[PDB]
Amino acid sequence: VPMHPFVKALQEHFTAHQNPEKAEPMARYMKNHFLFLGIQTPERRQLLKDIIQIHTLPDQKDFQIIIRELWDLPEREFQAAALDIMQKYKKHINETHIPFLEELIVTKSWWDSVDSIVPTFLGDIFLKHPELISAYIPKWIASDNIWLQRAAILFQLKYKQKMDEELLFWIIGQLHSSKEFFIQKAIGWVLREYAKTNPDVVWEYVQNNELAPLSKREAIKHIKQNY
DNA sequence: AGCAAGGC
DNA sequence: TGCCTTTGC
Ligand SMILES: COc1c(O)c2c(c3cc(C(=O)N4CCc5c4c(O)c(OC)c4[nH]c(C(=O)N6C[C@@H](Cn7cnc(N)c8ncnc7-8)c7c6cc(O)c6[nH]cc(C)c76)cc54)[nH]c13)CCN2C(N)=O
Ligand SMILES: [Ca+2]
Ligand SMILES: [Ca+2]
Repeated sequence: VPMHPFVKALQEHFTAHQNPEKAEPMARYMKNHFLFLGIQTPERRQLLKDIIQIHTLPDQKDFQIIIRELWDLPEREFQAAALDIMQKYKKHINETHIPFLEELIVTKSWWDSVDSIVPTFLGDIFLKHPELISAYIPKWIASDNIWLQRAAILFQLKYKQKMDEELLFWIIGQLHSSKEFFIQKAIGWVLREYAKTNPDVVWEYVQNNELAPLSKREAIKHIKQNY
């Protein structure tokens, strides 16, 4: 049972606004891994602010506590709300939080949570602390947890000109032989995105290094006309 | 705004 | 394969 007053309040307010007809297609979209209340993102964020303005954003001492309690509730809107709350504490998230973010990645895992945790929060941490990459990324690749492997691929997604090209291509080479849908997809995604910045090096990489066909097609889909 | 980014 | 729905840029 949740015991933090903010979480109890958010649970009551969200639950009061559930829509079972809406919850069904929302849950099916996430392959029925999760129950849903049936609250889509615009309403969900207004209902969150309803609770924040009563209680005030909780002291930062509680932020992990609050996110963990929301992560433990069954309906997916509580994890989506938890991510919205993390965005409000961005300032206080730093390298000491990497293990916490790891736990979130591997608990109630799916693309909707992992893709929100990794490029923003881990991306920012490793930009400030790039000497720490080697303590996490190799371990994530070797874990055969597909969401930590996707995290290794995607933490640089939004780096643009900050991209560590040699590291990106090494990570991709370690994972190119994965059968996994979400790994083949992530490789295609990061290569297509980085090609917006550095197309020539993505072209050369894809022409000289093995990739699954889905990944290769995605990587080059907006630059192949130039070569 | 109106363009862009899983599901099937 | 490429269009759909919802969410993000
Ligand atoms: C080529 O360059 C670009 C441009 O060039 C250019 C623009 C852009 C903008 C981008 C660009 O990139 N954006 C934009 C859109 C987006 C990015 C992005 O980064 C992301 O990652 C950080 C994005 N993450 C998501 C995402 O989380 N989604 C989305 C949704 C799931 N969904 C639905 N329908 C689809 N078709 C999907 N496809 C993949 N997911 C899909 C969904 C979630 C999350 C959830 O919890 C969901 N719960 C239920 C649903 C349905 C659901 C969206 C997203 N790039 C651009 C704007 C103008 N412009 C111009 N003028 O030129
Ligand atoms: Ca392996
Ligand atoms: Ca797609």
